[PDB]
Amino acid sequence: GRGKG
Amino acid sequence: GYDEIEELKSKNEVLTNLLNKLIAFDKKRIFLYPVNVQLVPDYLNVIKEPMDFTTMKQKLQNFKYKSFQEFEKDVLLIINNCYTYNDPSTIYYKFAEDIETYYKKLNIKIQTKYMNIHL
Ligand SMILES: [Cl-]
Ligand SMILES: [Cl-]
Repeated sequence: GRGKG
Repeated sequence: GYDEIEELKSKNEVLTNLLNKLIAFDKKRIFLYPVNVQLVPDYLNVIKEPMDFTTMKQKLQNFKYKSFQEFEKDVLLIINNCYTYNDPSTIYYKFAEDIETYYKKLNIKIQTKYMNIHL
């Protein structure tokens, strides 16, 4: 995944 | 018949109390609603079965859970989705670990209280 924060 | 819907209702009450404890433990509401695809556009390209507590409340009101195991599958789906998408350095990954710890502390007694409805 790319990431949230 | 009456006896069967009564059983299903009393079992749902046990599953609901457990989901409410999981929602309460999730103070930041990380898992309450589906992950927002407008904030995380690649989320669903990685997560093939998104799950969240509000979806579980809808399955409950529709009496979709017919065994404790079907409920547990969804709790552990939320947790393992969080481990799959997020890097282990993030607050998300730590919160999943924390709710997995909380869930594992509760499920034995709740699972027994569920089987005891149809004892
Ligand atoms: Cl929290
Ligand atoms: Cl973070």
